[PDB]
Amino acid sequence: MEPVDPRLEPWKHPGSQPKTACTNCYCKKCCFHCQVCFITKALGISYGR
Amino acid sequence: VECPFCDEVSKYEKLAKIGQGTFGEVFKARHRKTGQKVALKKVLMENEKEGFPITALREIKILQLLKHENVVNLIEICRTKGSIYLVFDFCEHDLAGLLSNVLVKFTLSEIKRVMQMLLNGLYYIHRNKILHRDMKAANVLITRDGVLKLADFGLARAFSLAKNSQPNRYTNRVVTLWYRPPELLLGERDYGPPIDLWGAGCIMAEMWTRSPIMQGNTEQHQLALISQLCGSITPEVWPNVDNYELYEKLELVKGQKRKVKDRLKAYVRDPYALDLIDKLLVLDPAQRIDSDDALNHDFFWSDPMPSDLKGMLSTHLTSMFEYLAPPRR
Amino acid sequence: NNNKRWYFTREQLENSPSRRFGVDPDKELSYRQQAANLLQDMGQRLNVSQLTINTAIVYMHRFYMIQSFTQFPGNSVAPAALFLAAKVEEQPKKLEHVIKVAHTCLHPQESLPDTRSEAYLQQVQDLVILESIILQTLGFELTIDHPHTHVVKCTQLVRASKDLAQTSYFMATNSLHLTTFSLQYTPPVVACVCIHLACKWSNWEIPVSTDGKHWWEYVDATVTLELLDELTHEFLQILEKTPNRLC
Ligand SMILES: [Zn+2]
Ligand SMILES: [Zn+2]
Repeated sequence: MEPVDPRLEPWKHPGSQPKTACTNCYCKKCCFHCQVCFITKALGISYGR
Repeated sequence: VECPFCDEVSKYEKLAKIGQGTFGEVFKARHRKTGQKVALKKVLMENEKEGFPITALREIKILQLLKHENVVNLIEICRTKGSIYLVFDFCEHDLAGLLSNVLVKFTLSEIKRVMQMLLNGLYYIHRNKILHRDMKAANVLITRDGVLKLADFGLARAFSLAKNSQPNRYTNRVVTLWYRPPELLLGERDYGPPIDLWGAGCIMAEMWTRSPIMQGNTEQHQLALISQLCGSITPEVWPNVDNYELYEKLELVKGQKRKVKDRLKAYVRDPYALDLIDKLLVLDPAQRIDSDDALNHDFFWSDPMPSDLKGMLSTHLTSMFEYLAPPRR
Repeated sequence: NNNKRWYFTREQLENSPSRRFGVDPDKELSYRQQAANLLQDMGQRLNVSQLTINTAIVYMHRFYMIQSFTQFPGNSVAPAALFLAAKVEEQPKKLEHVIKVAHTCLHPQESLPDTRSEAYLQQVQDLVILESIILQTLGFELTIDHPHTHVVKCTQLVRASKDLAQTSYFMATNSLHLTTFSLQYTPPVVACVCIHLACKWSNWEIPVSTDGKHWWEYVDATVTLELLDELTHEFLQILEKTPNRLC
């Protein structure tokens, strides 16, 4: 969701963990908190049952 | 379980073990249909926890990336329905073995060709951002046809071309002791292509001496011999060597003068050859010569010129009587 | 074909290994998307880079062009692919770390089995095992090229707005998550699709370089506008087929 400089060697790449916890809220903003919130909240995709 | 892209090693017929490693570590073999000579190298996994060794994955990834006349060629990766085998084009000789066998003869010209291929191989891998990290005579193969191949990338890794920003922190304990450059013995973790050229320097010396020139028993001892041969390690010849943590906490002779050319004098003889070795065995990595310049050094462009290795290869014989019998009546 | 080994026709994507085991097309596609979500979830938990998650997703998509979701549940394979990917992209996570995160995700209720219990040691083994099967299934082809690389290079080249730059990058990720474009088109082409799409949402029409080529010609030489419109239409259909679209 956030651009990463491609030229960086793999080990120099930042972690993907979001700066803040993932709330359970559903709003244009919390639905785009991170890739996970977007995929699960806004698109309703989930791996569990 | 379908596995269309990793064939069973059954396609090759094992012919013999190569060297004296472990049970089934390295095998000479042939493709059952083409007869293609190969070497099978088993991915060792005695230590099992972190699954498939990141060390093996690095080797594979690097081997698949590097394709050049002077680098070992990985054909494919096979399996035994369990072990995993890296399959390589087979090379008949390793440099360590050819040099130990003092019955084999090297003309100055052939030595030139050997070093040329080696330096060309190092250029290629460094250009592709790979550090070998295990240079030594045994990891330099020579084929029956006379082509040298850098081998054993089992401890290689990729490095960053960063003249720019932050300091890289790479694994410090790398390279066999006898071939380890000073910077590493001093704790350096932001090293680069120079650690390999130091090794190319140690190997070059052996082309004449016929055995490793600095056989340290320990890291402290290894540093001792480098000081004894290259000159004490001071901030005078290596600016800022001071900052190394271990610079202080390490026994380090202070009055040593560089004796590189004198000590090898008796062995080498040709001045160009001694000059290149001298430039390859420079303490400060930033001042050590690189593969590119080394290749354009007068050594390779002055009579006698590089020649093929047909001659040297003829002195390698088939047994005791051929080696020991005079040539006549 | 070695460079073509992991690219498939619309027909082959149809006659997939899972299909031969009675798995319906759209069902397989959700499985992929579910596997990708898991990979992304554990990935962020472990704080592995996005590069690691992206590579893990391609390992997943390729795995399933050979093996079936039947014989290999996406929820099993995911942990393993991610373990392998973290190693490959030089940000390895210990095997126990991954097993923990995986359990937390697939079993938020239950609690970690004793790291001494049979059951535990058991799975630690199954993960190792799966890893080997993935490696063998992928024929040990570990180096992956992702759209992301060509996207940033292009947006910088055309001086895209920070926002268009981010949207494009974001769509590259979604392309791995929601589509199988990684199994059909080369990363450069996919990068173009993600920009073209981002450009439509911002009604931005990248100027044609002085008497010459169009912006995408600076990313891939085979790409045509015809292709970009089609794939973009397709990416939009796929988005319209996800679950929720049917402080
Ligand atoms: Zn979130
Ligand atoms: Zn909210």
